[PDB]
Amino acid sequence: SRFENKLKTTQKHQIVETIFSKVKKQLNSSYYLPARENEFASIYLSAYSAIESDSATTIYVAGTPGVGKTLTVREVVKELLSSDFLYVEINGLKMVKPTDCYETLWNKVSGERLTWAASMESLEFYFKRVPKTIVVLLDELDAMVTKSQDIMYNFFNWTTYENAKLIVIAVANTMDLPERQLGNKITSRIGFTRIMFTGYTHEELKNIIDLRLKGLNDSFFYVDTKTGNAILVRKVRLRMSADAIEIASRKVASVSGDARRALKVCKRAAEIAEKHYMAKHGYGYDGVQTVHITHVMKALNETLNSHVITFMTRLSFTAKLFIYALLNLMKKNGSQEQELGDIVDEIKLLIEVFVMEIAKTLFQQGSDNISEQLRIISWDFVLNQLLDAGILFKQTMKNDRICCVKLNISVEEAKRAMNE
Amino acid sequence: NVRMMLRRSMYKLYSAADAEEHDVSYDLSLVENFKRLFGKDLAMVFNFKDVDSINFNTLDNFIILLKSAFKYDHVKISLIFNINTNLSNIEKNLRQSTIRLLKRNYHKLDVSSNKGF
Amino acid sequence: DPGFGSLQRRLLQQLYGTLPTDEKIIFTYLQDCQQEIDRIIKQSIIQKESHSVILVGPRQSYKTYLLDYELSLLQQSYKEQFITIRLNGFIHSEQTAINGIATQLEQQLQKIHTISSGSLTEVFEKILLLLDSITKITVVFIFDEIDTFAGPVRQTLLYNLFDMVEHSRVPVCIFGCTTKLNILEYLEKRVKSRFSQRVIYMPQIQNLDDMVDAVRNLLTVRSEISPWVSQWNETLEKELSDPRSNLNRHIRMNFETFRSLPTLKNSIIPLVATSKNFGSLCTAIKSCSFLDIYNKNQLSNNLTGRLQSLSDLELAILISAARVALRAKDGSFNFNLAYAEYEKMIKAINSRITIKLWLKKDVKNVWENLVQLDFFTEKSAVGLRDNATAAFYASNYQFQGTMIPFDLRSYQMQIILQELRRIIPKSNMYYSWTQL
Amino acid sequence: NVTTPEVAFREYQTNCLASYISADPDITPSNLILQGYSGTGKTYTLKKYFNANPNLHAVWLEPVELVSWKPLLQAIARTVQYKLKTLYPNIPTTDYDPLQVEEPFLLVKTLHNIFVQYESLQEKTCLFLILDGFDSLQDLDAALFNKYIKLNELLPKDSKINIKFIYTMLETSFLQRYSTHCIPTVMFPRYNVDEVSTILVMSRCGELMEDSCLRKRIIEEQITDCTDDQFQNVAANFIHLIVQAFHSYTGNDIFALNDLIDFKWPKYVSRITKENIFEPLALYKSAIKLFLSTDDNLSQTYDLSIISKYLLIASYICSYLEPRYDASIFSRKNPRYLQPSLFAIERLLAIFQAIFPSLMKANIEVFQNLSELHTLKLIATTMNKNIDYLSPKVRWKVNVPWEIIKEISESVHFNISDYFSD
Amino acid sequence: MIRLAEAHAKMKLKNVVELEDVQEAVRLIRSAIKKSVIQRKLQEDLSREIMNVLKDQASDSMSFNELIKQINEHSQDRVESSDIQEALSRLQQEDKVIVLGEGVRRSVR
Ligand SMILES: Nc1ncnc2c1ncn2[C@@H]1O[C@H](COP(=O)(O)OP(=O)(O)OP(O)(O)=S)[C@@H](O)[C@H]1O
Ligand SMILES: Nc1ncnc2c1ncn2[C@@H]1O[C@H](COP(=O)(O)OP(=O)(O)OP(O)(O)=S)[C@@H](O)[C@H]1O
Ligand SMILES: Nc1ncnc2c1ncn2[C@@H]1O[C@H](COP(=O)(O)OP(=O)(O)OP(O)(O)=S)[C@@H](O)[C@H]1O
Ligand SMILES: [Mg+2]
Ligand SMILES: [Mg+2]
Repeated sequence: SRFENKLKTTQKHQIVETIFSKVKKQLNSSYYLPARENEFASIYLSAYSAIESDSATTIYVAGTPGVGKTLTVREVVKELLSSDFLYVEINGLKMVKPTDCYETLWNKVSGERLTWAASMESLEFYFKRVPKTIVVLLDELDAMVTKSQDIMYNFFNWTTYENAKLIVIAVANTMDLPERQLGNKITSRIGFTRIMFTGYTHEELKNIIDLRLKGLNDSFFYVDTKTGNAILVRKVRLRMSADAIEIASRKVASVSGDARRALKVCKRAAEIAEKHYMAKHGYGYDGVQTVHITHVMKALNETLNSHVITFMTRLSFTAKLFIYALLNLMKKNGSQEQELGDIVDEIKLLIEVFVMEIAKTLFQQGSDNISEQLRIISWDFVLNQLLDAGILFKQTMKNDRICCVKLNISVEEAKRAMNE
Repeated sequence: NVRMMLRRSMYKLYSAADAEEHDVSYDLSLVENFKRLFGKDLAMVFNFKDVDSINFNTLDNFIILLKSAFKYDHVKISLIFNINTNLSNIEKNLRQSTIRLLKRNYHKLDVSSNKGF
Repeated sequence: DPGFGSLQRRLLQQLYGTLPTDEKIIFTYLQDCQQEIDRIIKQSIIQKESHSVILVGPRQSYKTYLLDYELSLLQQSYKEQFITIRLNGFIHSEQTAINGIATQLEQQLQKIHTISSGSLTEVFEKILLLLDSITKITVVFIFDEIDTFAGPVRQTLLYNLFDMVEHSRVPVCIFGCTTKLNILEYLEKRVKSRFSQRVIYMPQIQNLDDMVDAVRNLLTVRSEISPWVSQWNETLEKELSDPRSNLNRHIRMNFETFRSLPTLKNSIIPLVATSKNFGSLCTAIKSCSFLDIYNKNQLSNNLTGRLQSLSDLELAILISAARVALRAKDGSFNFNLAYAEYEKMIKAINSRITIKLWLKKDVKNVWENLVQLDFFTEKSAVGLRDNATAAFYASNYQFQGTMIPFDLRSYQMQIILQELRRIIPKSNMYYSWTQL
Repeated sequence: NVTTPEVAFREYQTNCLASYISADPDITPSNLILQGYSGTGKTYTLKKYFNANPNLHAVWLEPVELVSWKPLLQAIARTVQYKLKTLYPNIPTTDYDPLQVEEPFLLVKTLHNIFVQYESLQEKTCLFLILDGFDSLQDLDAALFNKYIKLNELLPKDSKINIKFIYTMLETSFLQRYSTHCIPTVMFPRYNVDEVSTILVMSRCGELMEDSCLRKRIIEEQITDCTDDQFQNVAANFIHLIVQAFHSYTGNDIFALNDLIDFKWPKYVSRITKENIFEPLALYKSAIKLFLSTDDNLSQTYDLSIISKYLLIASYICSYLEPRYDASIFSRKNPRYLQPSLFAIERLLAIFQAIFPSLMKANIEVFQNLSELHTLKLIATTMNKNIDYLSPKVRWKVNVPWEIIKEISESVHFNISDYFSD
Repeated sequence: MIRLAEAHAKMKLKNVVELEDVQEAVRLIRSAIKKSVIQRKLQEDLSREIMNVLKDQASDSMSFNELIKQINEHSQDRVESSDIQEALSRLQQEDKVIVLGEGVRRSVR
């Protein structure tokens, strides 16, 4: 509003719009929908009736994140501006305290700042007195349910008044939410509409990608060979191999069916070809191009593959000495949780069961003057280093002997990474 | 605790300080600036009413906090230990490093309603 | 000469990295990792990218050193082009960090050329509307310990900045730095779907040769300042090229236990400031005997020098204290069981031969230091709470162990009996009592 | 380059603190750990550096005279603007409220407000903050010490004045929680038996030759014109013997030696002669009585009445006794060391009616002395001290050791050692 | 064990007991009642130490028995020779040393 005038600055020194820059502009998650096409009507025809008849209803939609329920209901109200209402995005997680949404509503009727207490008095005074038109989105309803359900009873008791000019639209995480957190007295007020949103399917996941790739798929750029700048000296083209786009779809629809996850794995795979193109020619920052299948093979795996195995073999010696002692106790006792003094008891014993040049160094950094150490060198350090790494876990006790230690990653992969 | 034993006690003298004086923080900050906050110097006295019911490590940690006030030279401290009985019990409970702090100028005055009838 | 002292001026600030940003030296075993960071960060400002990342690696791993190095590398040429907002998860809670952002915003505006005023959620929707919305100012976020924001209960602040990736016309970039490795499972579902999933692991010194190559680039001065420099540079590598040299020998120890450069980097700072002439310094890195004294002092009072620095009685109490501790199943022991044991032990030295057996009323004064030398612990005593409100819940709780007297607080053991035999020399008379 | 001082036994440690501290901020490391137990003179050897270095500027804070972190932030912000007033008095200032801060954001919010008006200075000056006693803060936890480490980096790094820290703490188990931050540490060792005596003689000659208790005893006895060196010898003969007859009792302390001297000194003064000033060995043989006793304890026959005395003697019976055995062995038809068991009500009067000399039936005064004994904290509740009256589940227990029971048994002629049988 | 050592001396037609004969005897009583990371570290420091003592002198032409009597006599008792054989085979695979027969052990050029 105000400060966007101050967020603008002047000197913009000719940023290089490369080949893959114009992809990521439309591969931004912003800018009719193919997948939830008919269900857009099922909201809207449920909404169009109450709007043009001055009533008060409730609409309940659920689903996993990434399915458009943040998006679709925005497309409902957007066309409605063409044809009497006040649009508010009452987000649950964007409220600091749960009562703070009450302040917004009384702010968004006349423009007054009153307390959560004093708002809902005048809100209740609004909802049963006004002679005769308010659209409210109650997003992410896991946030506003937590304390004692006294907030959630209000947001549906206002719907019961026949003289209440309000239209509520609830969007939750799960359909189960008025059956495993709320009471039945709320569950009578929630209704039984319950519009379910499933995942996306992999065919439609192809049909959502090309909507971003509408005017740019297999099109042509105008490029100078000196700076790598592309314009919608050569006239090059860039093509997208649709089969790699398909194998992006057949995984994301399989695991999650998430519309952000499908776009972003294409977005991550796009910039892999960006740096390899910049590696071969070096246009910096101041015949026919493509994106291979081998890009989305890596980037999809790049969502999966770890490093704690590679972290463990790149740790210190006494780190790998520590874990090898720790699995030795877990196969000695079979109790998966060993006392800390017994580990210090073991690393002593695992010496005497090159080793002497180790055992000299393992308890003192040379130095005859200051040798004879009980516990090993930097034993507090590696145990602190294994703690904040998340591999280990150690309960809090002022005794430094009988404080228990519990593993936090799978002990077999600890056994397996130890073998290297 | 150590905390509210300090905080209520600084509050209790502070209103007693303004009433004779004719915003601030309730801790030892007032103790050094009492020469500047109220003009004349300070000699406080501590009527510990029922001393054997208190967890003594709180009392032992309390008196070390009062030991830090000994470097300002415009304040004088005096402690009154109203025990019920059993002085030998009291030298058992405290830390021995603080008994040597206590044993500088002690006075074992007896106050009993029944003293030789 | 001051030219030797001028070399001390150069070498010290090289060991701290406080040079001007043109000559800050990155070690070779991570040059790839800064460039992919650079490819992230410089196309976020210049090419107006809006993508996030999480830095992950252990402590003291140049992570905060890498990021402001990029900023200083971009502060020289892209001055007004961006502003930075830096948040620590340590210094900021969940709710004051909103006031942390808004107050750090407005002070940039006077540097680039009504926001913090209001309630905490009043200013919250303000920075929502100021961010979601010639060229546009880009904003770089610097987050230290982002894992503590990733708690179980609310996770609000993560959810807003990650949605600012999706919708805002203002180009942003988020930089999470942490050390909890599996950071991605710590997030819930609805926040991770906002996340662009790209994390980058920080490298470690994977070969012995790597940090040897690092310390060479660390200590060598390349710019001409002192007459001593050309002499000083060849003395460094001659110690480093020889695998039998002591500096090369002691670096191998640092590769073994720590395998972390700023630990070794710490050791050199007194070693190069303790010299007063040029020739003494060259002998110091030739001898490296100061590193022995240094590792002596770092070791001198953790547990062993605690034990060596006690008198005859303090040993004799503790030696008895473990011989009681071996008998019970949990190992706990009272003060009366110690004293009784102590007396019995005493009743053996005179009969086998003149040693002042002390009273009851005095051992308490010795017993006081032994518990605050941490050679004993209380039986069920959680020592340090993790955060503030868990410690405040332990302060109001009146305790029962003080309500039993001093001589019956069931003290347990920190240093076990069998380990005492290895440290106590046989010349001491109580050596027959270490073993049972 | 710096002007180092010189002290008695910190010859290595003076070098490192001269190493890790310079007036230049770039050479100065950010955070620092001075570690050692109480009894090493770290507050001594730190200030002893600072008096020899008037070029730098030190702001001295004291956590032990505070109680919490919320005033500790108020302690910092009040003092730097207090100090910078007394360092650059020409610089104008919008003085802020140090009472206003209570949260760790607000410090770096206010230090962003403080340092910006001081930007016009001529060179990068450092400013050393000193915290003394960080472990004995009485509301400490895990996530406070790291909270003060990163305070430097939240500051703007390009300001003309740079704030850096030095932390004084003890209890080296605490430092082992934070070794992974790898901040530079200078450990301070404990002492040995000679250097305790060597420190103590050069620190206590300035009072024990100038005390009036000597100066009275000078003119009271026939004063031979003994030298100050002759006063120095008897002082040195005192110190070299008092550490010899007490070192096993005190350990390697300095504070616990600094007061035991000031208890046994005038009692030593009275037992000197005119002649034993030249005769030190026989002087110890005449003043022997104090050198084998502690004299730190400033055994009561207890005040309580007769029926309350038998009320105590029945309460000690359930120390090692249990309800499975007591009703058999006390019919009308060893845990001397161990911690006491738990009572209930009316088991007292079960044993009290038995062991009293039908001769008694009225129990009003017997109920009187119970809560009399509760105020004496000799028998206390297991639970909180509130609802113990109405018989809910409340368990009771003694808190008196065996010897005071043993004297009070014979004080009422009652025999107790028969009924304790291992 | 002295009766065990004299029975070791009873076999193989010996009238005087020998120093090697008790070694096996003890192995006996230690076995009658009964690739690690520390073994990898042992092989690593043994490879580092053998590279330093094989490259410090000028005359690289030196066999295995002279190597055994020159690196184990300045310290205490015998380390496992099969681990030294495995370390030299590891260096054979990494082309650090060349075997070239049982009479001379030389490094790479
Ligand atoms: N059918 C679609 N057509 C075009 N763009 C889409 C479609 N579905 C999702 N998107 C895009 O992907 C983003 C995903 O956000 P949404 O799925 O609307 O949020 P969501 O499903 O509610 O997940 P939340 O908000 O965390 S519960 C949208 O903001 C759009 O930018
Ligand atoms: N102002 C600074 N200039 C240059 N180097 C610095 C500065 N502050 C810290 N360092 C270096 O930072 C390194 C420590 O790594 P850091 O990234 O700062 O800490 P980290 O553990 O890696 O991440 P943090 O700080 O714990 S969130 C050391 O090598 C320091 O020399
Ligand atoms: N080298 C020395 N020369 C002279 N006096 C010394 C020396 N070292 C220590 N002292 C004395 O030792 C005393 C101990 O002072 P402190 O600094 O309080 O001891 P401490 O170990 O710091 O315990 P604290 O106060 O709890 S940190 C000082 O007051 C000095 O008088
Ligand atoms: Mg909604
Ligand atoms: Mg001190």
